[PDB]
Amino acid sequence: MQIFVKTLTGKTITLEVEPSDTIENVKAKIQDKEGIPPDQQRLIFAGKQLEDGRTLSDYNIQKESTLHLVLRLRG
Amino acid sequence: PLGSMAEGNWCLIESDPGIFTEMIHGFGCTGLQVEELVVLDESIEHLKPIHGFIFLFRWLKKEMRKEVDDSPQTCTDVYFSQQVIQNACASQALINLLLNCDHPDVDLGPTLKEFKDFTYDLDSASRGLCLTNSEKIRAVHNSFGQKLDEEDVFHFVTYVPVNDGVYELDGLRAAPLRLGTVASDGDWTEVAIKAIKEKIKNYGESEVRFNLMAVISDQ
Ligand SMILES: *NC[C@H](*)CC(=O)OC
Ligand code: NA
Repeated sequence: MQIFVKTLTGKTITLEVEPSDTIENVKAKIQDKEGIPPDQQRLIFAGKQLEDGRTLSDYNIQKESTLHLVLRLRG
Repeated sequence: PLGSMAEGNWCLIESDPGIFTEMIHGFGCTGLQVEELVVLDESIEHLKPIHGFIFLFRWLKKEMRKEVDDSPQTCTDVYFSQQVIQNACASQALINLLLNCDHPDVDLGPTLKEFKDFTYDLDSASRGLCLTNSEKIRAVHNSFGQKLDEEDVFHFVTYVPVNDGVYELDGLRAAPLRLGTVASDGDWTEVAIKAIKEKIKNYGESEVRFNLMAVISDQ
């Protein structure tokens, strides 16, 4: 299924995922597209920061859901 | 040359609003918290009054060629400390923000108050060395924890309104950058958000490594 991950600057990253994918698997896919390591990523759905060991379905994330990605970068 | 007298190492700080909140408290200041903007133009009426923004971006050498203001208000109105070492940027950005607050919800606390009182009439570069060598400030900073030339360093800067102007406080510079005049009935945040969008145009549409936070009254 497709999900959309939006960013601060308005970019949209589309991902092909399974409902049983973990958050960590999702972060890995984003690293494949965008080159950001999972440790620098926080994913947000409905205002909740999503934890690595849980699955999309635990969060009620469905076909064509939209999430946001915020960055945790050491400055 | 001033960096030669800088003592101790400073860690890098993750762009996390919980951490910047705890740093404000660790410095002794009360009344404020830090909230992350998830999208650059998201609705922020519920955040107001916003006391300042903290913006993180990957520093590009073209920043050196930025044209800056020669406005008199930059000299007369704004507190500014210039960095003497690179890794202090998170604390330097935050203290540049806080030392420009005058607001009934803000209490700097005795540490930052006396620091401001001591450094207020010093040159910005000396203000910076004083910050860098403060064991109290360095301790708080490090408890939460790279060549510019290679453009792989993430930098923290601060946006703050002072009087009728809005300022970008970037501690690599020798002075604040006055971005423009707000109001009398305008919204200062629009001037800051415009500047942040202008900086973002320095990059390709495939740069996504940014973070934006608002320093707001605690809730
Ligand atoms: N992230 C530590 C501070 C970085 C810096 O000063 O970049 C210019
Ligand atoms: Na106050």
